[PDB]
Amino acid sequence: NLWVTVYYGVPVWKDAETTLFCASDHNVWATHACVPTDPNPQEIHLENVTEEFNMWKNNMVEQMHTDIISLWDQSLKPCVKLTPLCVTLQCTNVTNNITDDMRGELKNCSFNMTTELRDKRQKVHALFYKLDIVPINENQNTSYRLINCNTAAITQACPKVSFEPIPIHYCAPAGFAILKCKDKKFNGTGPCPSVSTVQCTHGIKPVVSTQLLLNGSLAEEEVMIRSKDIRNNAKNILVQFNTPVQINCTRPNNNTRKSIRIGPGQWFYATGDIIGDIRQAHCNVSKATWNETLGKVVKQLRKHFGNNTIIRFANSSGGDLEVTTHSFNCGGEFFYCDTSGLFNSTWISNDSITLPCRIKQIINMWQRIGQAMYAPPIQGVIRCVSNITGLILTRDGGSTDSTTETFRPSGGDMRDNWRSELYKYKVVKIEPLGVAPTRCKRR
Amino acid sequence: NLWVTVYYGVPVWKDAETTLFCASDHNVWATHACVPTDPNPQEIHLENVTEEFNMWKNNMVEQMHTDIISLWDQSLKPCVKLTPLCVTLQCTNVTNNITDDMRGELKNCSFNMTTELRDKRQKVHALFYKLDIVPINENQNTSYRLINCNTAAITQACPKVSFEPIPIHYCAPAGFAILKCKDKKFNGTGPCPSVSTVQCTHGIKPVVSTQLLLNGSLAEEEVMIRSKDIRNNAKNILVQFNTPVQINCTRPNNNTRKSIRIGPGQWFYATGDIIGDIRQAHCNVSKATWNETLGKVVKQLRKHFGNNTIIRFANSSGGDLEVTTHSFNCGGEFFYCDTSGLFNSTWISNDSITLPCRIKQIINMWQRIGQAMYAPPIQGVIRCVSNITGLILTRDGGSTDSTTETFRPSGGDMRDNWRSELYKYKVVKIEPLGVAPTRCKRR
Amino acid sequence: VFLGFLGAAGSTMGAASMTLTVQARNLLSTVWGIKQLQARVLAVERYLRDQQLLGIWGCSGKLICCTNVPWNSSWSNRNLSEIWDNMTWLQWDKEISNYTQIIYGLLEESQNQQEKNEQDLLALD
Amino acid sequence: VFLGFLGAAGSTMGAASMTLTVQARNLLSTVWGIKQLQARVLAVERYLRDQQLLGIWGCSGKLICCTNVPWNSSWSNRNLSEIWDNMTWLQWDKEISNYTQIIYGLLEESQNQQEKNEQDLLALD
Amino acid sequence: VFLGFLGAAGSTMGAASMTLTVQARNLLSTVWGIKQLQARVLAVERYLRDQQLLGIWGCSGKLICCTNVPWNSSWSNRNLSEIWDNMTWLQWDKEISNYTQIIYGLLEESQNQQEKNEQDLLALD
Amino acid sequence: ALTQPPSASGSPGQSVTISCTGTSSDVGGYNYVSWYQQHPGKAPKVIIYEVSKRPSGVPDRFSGSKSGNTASLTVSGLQADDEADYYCSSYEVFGTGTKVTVL
Ligand SMILES: *[C@@H]1O[C@H](CO)[C@@H](O[C@@H]2O[C@H](CO)[C@@H](O[C@@H]3O[C@H](CO)[C@@H](O)[C@H](O[C@H]4O[C@H](CO)[C@@H](O)[C@H](O)[C@@H]4O)[C@@H]3O)[C@H](O)[C@H]2NC(C)=O)[C@H](O)[C@H]1NC(C)=O
Ligand SMILES: *[C@@H]1O[C@H](CO)[C@@H](O[C@@H]2O[C@H](CO)[C@@H](O[C@@H]3O[C@H](CO)[C@@H](O)[C@H](O[C@H]4O[C@H](CO)[C@@H](O)[C@H](O)[C@@H]4O)[C@@H]3O)[C@H](O)[C@H]2NC(C)=O)[C@H](O)[C@H]1NC(C)=O
Ligand SMILES: *[C@@H]1O[C@H](CO)[C@@H](O[C@@H]2O[C@H](CO)[C@@H](O)[C@H](O)[C@H]2NC(C)=O)[C@H](O)[C@H]1NC(C)=O
Ligand SMILES: *[C@@H]1O[C@H](CO)[C@@H](O[C@@H]2O[C@H](CO)[C@@H](O)[C@H](O)[C@H]2NC(C)=O)[C@H](O)[C@H]1NC(C)=O
Ligand SMILES: *[C@@H]1O[C@H](CO)[C@@H](O)[C@H](O)[C@H]1NC(C)=O
Ligand SMILES: *[C@@H]1O[C@H](CO)[C@@H](O)[C@H](O)[C@H]1NC(C)=O
Ligand SMILES: *[C@@H]1O[C@H](CO)[C@@H](O)[C@H](O)[C@H]1NC(C)=O
Ligand SMILES: *[C@@H]1O[C@H](CO)[C@@H](O)[C@H](O)[C@H]1NC(C)=O
Ligand SMILES: *[C@@H]1O[C@H](CO)[C@@H](O)[C@H](O)[C@H]1NC(C)=O
Ligand SMILES: *[C@@H]1O[C@H](CO)[C@@H](O)[C@H](O)[C@H]1NC(C)=O
Ligand SMILES: *[C@@H]1O[C@H](CO)[C@@H](O)[C@H](O)[C@H]1NC(C)=O
Ligand SMILES: *[C@@H]1O[C@H](CO)[C@@H](O)[C@H](O)[C@H]1NC(C)=O
Ligand SMILES: *[C@@H]1O[C@H](CO)[C@@H](O)[C@H](O)[C@H]1NC(C)=O
Ligand SMILES: *[C@@H]1O[C@H](CO)[C@@H](O)[C@H](O)[C@H]1NC(C)=O
Ligand SMILES: *[C@@H]1O[C@H](CO)[C@@H](O)[C@H](O)[C@H]1NC(C)=O
Ligand SMILES: *[C@@H]1O[C@H](CO)[C@@H](O)[C@H](O)[C@H]1NC(C)=O
Ligand SMILES: *[C@@H]1O[C@H](CO)[C@@H](O)[C@H](O)[C@H]1NC(C)=O
Ligand SMILES: *[C@@H]1O[C@H](CO)[C@@H](O)[C@H](O)[C@H]1NC(C)=O
Ligand SMILES: *[C@@H]1O[C@H](CO)[C@@H](O)[C@H](O)[C@H]1NC(C)=O
Ligand SMILES: *[C@@H]1O[C@H](CO)[C@@H](O)[C@H](O)[C@H]1NC(C)=O
Ligand SMILES: *[C@@H]1O[C@H](CO)[C@@H](O)[C@H](O)[C@H]1NC(C)=O
Ligand SMILES: *[C@@H]1O[C@H](CO)[C@@H](O)[C@H](O)[C@H]1NC(C)=O
Ligand SMILES: *[C@@H]1O[C@H](CO)[C@@H](O)[C@H](O)[C@H]1NC(C)=O
Ligand SMILES: *[C@@H]1O[C@H](CO)[C@@H](O)[C@H](O)[C@H]1NC(C)=O
Ligand SMILES: *[C@@H]1O[C@H](CO)[C@@H](O)[C@H](O)[C@H]1NC(C)=O
Ligand SMILES: *[C@@H]1O[C@H](CO)[C@@H](O)[C@H](O)[C@H]1NC(C)=O
Ligand SMILES: *[C@@H]1O[C@H](CO)[C@@H](O)[C@H](O)[C@H]1NC(C)=O
Ligand SMILES: *[C@@H]1O[C@H](CO)[C@@H](O)[C@H](O)[C@H]1NC(C)=O
Ligand SMILES: *[C@@H]1O[C@H](CO)[C@@H](O)[C@H](O)[C@H]1NC(C)=O
Ligand SMILES: *[C@@H]1O[C@H](CO)[C@@H](O)[C@H](O)[C@H]1NC(C)=O
Ligand SMILES: *[C@@H]1O[C@H](CO)[C@@H](O)[C@H](O)[C@H]1NC(C)=O
Ligand SMILES: *[C@@H]1O[C@H](CO)[C@@H](O)[C@H](O)[C@H]1NC(C)=O
Ligand SMILES: *[C@@H]1O[C@H](CO)[C@@H](O)[C@H](O)[C@H]1NC(C)=O
Ligand SMILES: *[C@@H]1O[C@H](CO)[C@@H](O)[C@H](O)[C@H]1NC(C)=O
Ligand SMILES: *[C@@H]1O[C@H](CO)[C@@H](O)[C@H](O)[C@H]1NC(C)=O
Ligand SMILES: *[C@@H]1O[C@H](CO)[C@@H](O)[C@H](O)[C@H]1NC(C)=O
Repeated sequence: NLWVTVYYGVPVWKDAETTLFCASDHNVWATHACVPTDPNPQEIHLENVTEEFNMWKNNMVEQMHTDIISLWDQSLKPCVKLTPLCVTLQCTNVTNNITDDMRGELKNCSFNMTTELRDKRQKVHALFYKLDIVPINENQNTSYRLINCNTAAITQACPKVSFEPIPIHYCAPAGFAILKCKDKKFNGTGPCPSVSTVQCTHGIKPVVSTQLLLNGSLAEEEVMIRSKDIRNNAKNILVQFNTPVQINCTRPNNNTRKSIRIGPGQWFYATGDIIGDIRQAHCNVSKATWNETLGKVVKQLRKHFGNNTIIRFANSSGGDLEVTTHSFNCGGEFFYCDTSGLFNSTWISNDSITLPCRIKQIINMWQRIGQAMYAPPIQGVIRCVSNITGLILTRDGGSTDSTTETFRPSGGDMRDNWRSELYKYKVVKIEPLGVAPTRCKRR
Repeated sequence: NLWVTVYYGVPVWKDAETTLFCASDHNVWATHACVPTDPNPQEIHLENVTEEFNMWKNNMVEQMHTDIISLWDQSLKPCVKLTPLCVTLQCTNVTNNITDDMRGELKNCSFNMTTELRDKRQKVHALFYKLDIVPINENQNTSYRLINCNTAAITQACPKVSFEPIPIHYCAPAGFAILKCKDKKFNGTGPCPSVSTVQCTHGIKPVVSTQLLLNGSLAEEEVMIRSKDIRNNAKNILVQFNTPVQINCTRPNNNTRKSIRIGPGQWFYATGDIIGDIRQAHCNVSKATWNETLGKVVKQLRKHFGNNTIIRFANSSGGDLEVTTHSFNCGGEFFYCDTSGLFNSTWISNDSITLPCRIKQIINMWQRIGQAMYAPPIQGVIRCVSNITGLILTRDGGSTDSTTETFRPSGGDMRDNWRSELYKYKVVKIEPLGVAPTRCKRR
Repeated sequence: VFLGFLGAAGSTMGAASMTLTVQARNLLSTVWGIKQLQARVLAVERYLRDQQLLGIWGCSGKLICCTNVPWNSSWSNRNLSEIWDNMTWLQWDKEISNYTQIIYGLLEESQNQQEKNEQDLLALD
Repeated sequence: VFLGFLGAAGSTMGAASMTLTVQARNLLSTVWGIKQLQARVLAVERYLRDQQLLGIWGCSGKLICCTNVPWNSSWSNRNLSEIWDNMTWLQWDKEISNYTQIIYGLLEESQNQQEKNEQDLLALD
Repeated sequence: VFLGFLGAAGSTMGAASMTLTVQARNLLSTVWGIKQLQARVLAVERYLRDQQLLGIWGCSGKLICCTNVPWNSSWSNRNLSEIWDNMTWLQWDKEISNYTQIIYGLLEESQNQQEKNEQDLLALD
Repeated sequence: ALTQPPSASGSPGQSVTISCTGTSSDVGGYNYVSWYQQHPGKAPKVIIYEVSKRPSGVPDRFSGSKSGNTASLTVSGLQADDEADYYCSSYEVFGTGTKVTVL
């Protein structure tokens, strides 16, 4: 009656994990190696298809994490190494007019540096931040060392390599496809009844930050609360805003870049001095916009924790500076901003905010071992305007009051940041070969 | 009436750019990585085929340029670095019997060098050329430094890697073909009515030189004048000879190689001393052969500039030493020869020449940044016999006398040298699939 | 080429069997210059393996291929209207994942090699 | 293998259609150990793509393949003697570059998929 | 897949010709991430070259293919019983290594291209 | 060697035409003839390149052609920001210069 008929080109797929390649329109993320993008990339809507999606088991996040770390190492490899800088520093307090906010944050350190000739040395002086300098001994000898000299080698970032995130697209190789959930109220996990296939993901900027998601995607209609297990306080809550909150971060000090020849063709870039006054770096956010955004976040959290539960926001309970502050890179400078005024509110069911920011010039990105980076100073004054598009929050566990929930900023694992952009994308492999009964028999 | 018939294997091609691989029969150009060549390589003449050729848009020249630079860097990577040599040198004039030609070109410099033990130093002395040594200060302190110490790190070339150019062949991958113009009066650009297909190019020696093309291919019948735009004085004129001019270059000094241990397993090779007298390196060319060759070049230039225009040859008007002199590598030594006597003549339409040569031991090949090479001395006396097979000339623009044209040597961009060998080769891609009308219909 | 890819993924198997060329044409195309190359190589192998299957079966060069393997009701008792008119290929592949290798073995072993040997013997009559 | 390659490039299309195997056999074969490998991989993909075209058409395994697509005089009004006896393949490819993708679409869409479906329906009579 | 591979290497050619799919399925799949990749690429090229041979002959998609080339007693005077019943494929390949390229040329040149041209001319009657 | 009129004149709304005449023969050397506009006080800017091509961002008003030895620009749509010095160039030669006066 019925006979096996073989079909090739069947629109069937399986869950898969593969190596997705790159498409992009002197950069950290290479960009030359990454394939050029194609205009008007095709998007095809799959009608009558419901596909399960898990953001919390998406291998695109792990691949992006590995790729960004590897690209960072590759960018750092050919740049000037600053191993000679591990010498005794003689540091005094800056003698210019310094605001109380900054009195003791910046030190003027003198040291004996090498030159292009191995038999000569030079006496030089550089300005260093207090979060990069360690007292050599407890006694008041005024002799100090760089923070990394005991644990890690330090490499200077190439001044010609910009730290501005640029959008990148992750593309499937032939035989694989990227499925995009188009549901606008998608909680991250579960069936998606509105699916499309794409050649590549949208333009994702690999912005590195903690506690606030910057320059990301916005929720289409409502604030989205996504968590792998909302009952598990060990997992982070990703909040995606439906409206951005504008944050204006500045390093007010006018800055100079002093070039010191430390080898035959190696230059070290020191801060040198500040023209004009010395003022603390800081970020401004609108008070009303932030307050309405927090009201919306609370409204969405009550859908998981109860209509009558008190929602409290408080500052980070602990961790390193990268996770107790809002850390980010803008303008080439690394800011560590105190968000204690962003999360300082109790919400019962019934102007601008200025965040002080500290600067470091010695950065250990991620948590690698034995490798640090010196950030060269940027000349001039840095002014930065960014969109806050989401939060990474942790719920306080072990509560002794069941009528109140407390949420604190978290971060430090960038897979939670890049999972906030890749949450809607899934990689599948195509199974074009299939069999089915028909009435056709081979002669 | 007529039906579409599909043919596979159609002898049709398109212009293409691909990565051509290598074929060759302790070398700078690797040679081990390069595939071994095949005896009696097939050459097929394409009859009734006229193919357009452009030498001035040939991607084989750009690929060869990139490949030679990359091979040079790869050869230099595992060799001894001479960064410790950037120390103060105490240099005096050589005390042997020195000819007036060489009085002050060679200096005897003493310095404190490192040893295999980090707590010991040695007092050593080496002979250095004047074109490699810079006064540290304007005052007569007799303290000098190597020329590169301020701008670039220096690496010693491995003494076991010969600098003799060997022929290499560029071969197309499958699906691509190399077309060779066999016209013997081909001006470089335009249709070629005599075409062949080859597996690989002929044996091309990547000889690095300026102003004179050495050990190249000869024109079959007449001297060939090739220029991208003969009316554009910003473009170089490549002259291909139909007869070679023999040039005999020598470094008369007998030389020794002194080995100094600078690290646990690192050796630095110094000149040390000269046995016998000290005489200037130089090149000899036959006066009559050069004069007839220039007569032929003038005869060919008049075909572009007029039968009654005066053709004048004069020395280089400016640039660095690599382009104001005839630079070349022979015997392992780098010669910079003064060609002011080769191009010193006015030609109206109506013995030997000795070119002094200077030597450098510190070479910056091409124009890379932050990388120089020390050339170790070659023991003995270097005697070199080469064929001059062409010229790179530039026409003087802005002339105020329209009855005379002035040509000067140029060079420094090696793509003009390797374009003098690849001018007759083109890379195409095969399009084996095609459609045509026939009377055959599918049943 | 990409346009229309997987568009009939949610369509019925009959409707989705008229777009086989759209999926077929989308199967074929510094450590990042190696990994991407590996991906390209991987795609080729997958394509060749599927083509190899089609060649060990009597299906080389075809997108729709009829065979001499009888359908077994153990594999599926559904009618033709409940497979081609009221069902998608993803649902069918989920049910028949369990039986795929039995059908593949029957396709490989009995029918094609016995047919090929019978043509070898008919051609010498 | 190389011997005779592209020899009929300047020959007439009729004369040059008897050497198709010579071109067909020449399509298939330290950063320099990667780039060359990439070139090898590239060649494979090109070959497979052309073979894929021949498979989506009813031309798998053939160097000369007859089809059911009528020729259109808009594509070319030249006689057969002015194509096969008085013309080369390079000239023909230069003229018909403009129309290649229309012919390819007609080859792909109407004729092969309708023929394949008609064989699917004749085989069940 | 591997199971049974080369098992009939010591069997007679007749007995060993019924296991062709077992060998056919086993032909297709930090410098060590490049060299292994090269090996994978190498395998593909070898497979494609053999498939290309089968395509230039009239044998595309077949494991047993009958042709129009007459056997020459110069190549081998042995009977059929002394080849298929009393002989292995390794012994046969050792004897006929000497003549393989003549048979391959006859397969490539006369029979397939003349047959293909004759089908090109029969199809227009 | 590229003579040009000493001055040209137009009225707002109409068009002007500047001519460049070359002493040398044709000899196919006039393929690359560019034009420059030098607003008094600044550095010249390029209005036409290769006889009748326009740099991106240059208004369609400026348009030149060629005839044998001669080669001309046509400023069609003369405004009041056209009081500059217009120079014809063939490689290194520059024109003699035409001062276009607006009326
Ligand atoms: C979120 O997105 C916003 C908008 O894209 C982004 O702010 C932008 O940052 C870039 C880089 O910091 C700014 O561009 C710079 O602007 C200054 C202004 O003077 C220029 O001097 C800079 O050029 C110098 O530096 C470059 C290297 O950084 C060199 O290549 C160049 O030659 C110069 O030396 C550079 O153009 C841009 O202006 C802002 N945009 C706004 C609207 O403020 C923000 O950083 C993103 N946020 C995060 C956290 O990444
Ligand atoms: C143009 O072509 C000519 C002809 O090929 C070429 O001249 C040749 O150069 C090579 C290399 O300089 C010469 O070979 C050398 O000859 C000396 C003679 O004593 C030998 O000592 C050399 O061997 C030593 O050095 C080698 C490394 O260079 C070591 O491997 C070896 O163990 C020895 O230490 C070496 O054989 C050759 O003799 C000349 N030929 C002639 C005819 O003069 C010329 O250089 C080319 N021109 C250019 C500009 O490249
Ligand atoms: C940091 O300290 C250095 C000295 O270690 C200061 O440099 C001196 O500044 C005075 C200012 O009057 C000059 O007169 C001296 O000539 C400078 N000395 C040298 C060696 O350059 C420097 O100004 C200090 N900078 C800051 C910001 O406090
Ligand atoms: C270069 O200078 C060194 C000394 O700096 C010379 O070496 C000395 O040469 C004299 C020659 O009579 C010897 O007596 C000494 O013993 C040598 N001294 C050392 C430390 O070796 C060297 O000869 C000079 N060379 C040239 C070419 O001028
Ligand atoms: C210098 O600054 C430090 C802050 O690090 C402060 O404690 C100290 O008292 C200051 N010393 C002076 C002004 O002598
Ligand atoms: C630099 O070296 C000198 C000796 O040469 C020493 O007296 C001085 O204290 C050193 N400077 C610093 C800042 O350590
Ligand atoms: C998403 O909904 C699923 C059930 O469909 C549930 O397991 C998961 O916790 C939800 N996530 C959130 C953040 O509510
Ligand atoms: C910073 O100082 C430099 C000194 O030359 C000055 O030109 C520049 O305008 C200053 N920048 C700011 C933002 O004050
Ligand atoms: C932030 O707000 C304060 C409020 O006093 C204002 O003075 C300051 O200029 C603002 N900073 C920026 C960068 O807009
Ligand atoms: C941030 O700067 C923009 C201008 O760039 C301004 O309109 C906005 O009000 C500022 N926001 C805050 C919170 O100060
Ligand atoms: C913040 O918004 C809430 C709405 O829930 C409102 O009660 C409160 O007054 C607002 N506060 C400010 C400072 O705007
Ligand atoms: C959080 O705020 C408290 C005051 O409520 C303060 O003592 C603590 O240091 C702050 N923590 C951080 C990480 O800023
Ligand atoms: C936090 O809020 C309290 C009032 O509840 C206020 O006194 C305090 O200044 C705030 N802290 C910060 C760091 O903004
Ligand atoms: C912030 O968001 C608005 C609205 O989505 C957008 O127009 C703007 O470009 C965004 N800003 C940045 C810096 O990405
Ligand atoms: C040494 O040689 C230099 C040439 O560099 C010359 O000018 C100088 O007079 C010489 N000095 C002597 C012989 O004292
Ligand atoms: C070598 O070092 C000694 C001190 O150990 C010094 O006196 C001498 O001048 C140095 N020599 C040179 C050539 O610089
Ligand atoms: C070659 O001839 C072409 C015209 O066919 C011409 O454009 C080109 O300038 C000529 N080259 C030389 C050097 O005469
Ligand atoms: C150079 O000197 C050495 C010293 O041993 C001698 O053997 C050699 O023959 C000399 N060479 C020449 C070319 O004079
Ligand atoms: C070059 O010519 C001169 C002429 O005096 C001669 O002495 C010298 O030996 C020649 N050099 C060579 C290398 O043949
Ligand atoms: C160059 O040397 C050869 C022998 O190698 C000799 O025959 C020839 O005459 C020399 N040429 C010149 C120009 O001295
Ligand atoms: C060079 O050759 C020309 C031929 O044009 C001749 O006039 C001249 O006398 C020759 N000169 C020498 C030195 O041989
Ligand atoms: C060229 O020759 C002139 C003499 O005519 C001389 O002054 C000039 O220095 C020479 N230039 C070069 C680069 O040899
Ligand atoms: C150049 O030629 C002139 C004669 O015109 C002669 O005096 C002079 O010596 C020559 N120069 C060179 C460097 O050969
Ligand atoms: C120079 O040219 C002649 C004739 O072409 C040739 O025999 C000889 O080998 C060439 N010499 C070199 C060193 O290449
Ligand atoms: C989806 O199903 C509807 C019926 O519910 C049908 O009309 C439509 O064509 C289907 N879509 C596709 C792409 O087959
Ligand atoms: C169908 O499958 C069963 C096992 O599931 C088997 O026993 C039976 O023989 C099969 N029927 C046919 C007709 O092949
Ligand atoms: C076959 O068709 C009938 C029609 O009434 C339907 O109800 C039944 O479910 C189908 N049977 C199977 C086994 O799919
Ligand atoms: C095949 O078995 C699996 C469990 O091993 C089951 O999920 C699947 O549905 C079975 N096949 C059918 C047709 O039910
Ligand atoms: C080239 O054309 C001639 C006629 O002009 C013809 O005889 C010859 O066979 C053709 N060559 C080829 C290779 O077809
Ligand atoms: C031929 O092509 C034209 C467009 O160029 C089209 O309108 C016409 O219908 C075509 N004819 C046939 C018979 O397909
Ligand atoms: C067809 O053949 C005739 C024979 O006279 C020829 O003149 C004509 O050009 C050809 N027509 C076309 C359209 O090729
Ligand atoms: C196709 O169009 C191009 C211009 O777009 C033209 O060169 C070509 O010759 C056209 N086709 C025909 C048959 O003329
Ligand atoms: C090996 O040979 C024996 C006879 O000697 C035969 O029975 C047996 O089947 C053969 N083995 C294989 C694997 O064919
Ligand atoms: C068989 O081969 C011989 C050469 O070994 C040849 O001469 C003979 O013609 C061939 N016979 C046939 C029938 O092809
Ligand atoms: C053919 O078969 C006979 C049967 O007796 C056998 O003896 C003979 O050796 C065989 N001949 C050949 C040539 O294999
Ligand atoms: C083919 O020739 C080789 C020697 O070249 C020989 O070993 C082989 O056995 C020959 N063929 C036959 C059938 O004997």
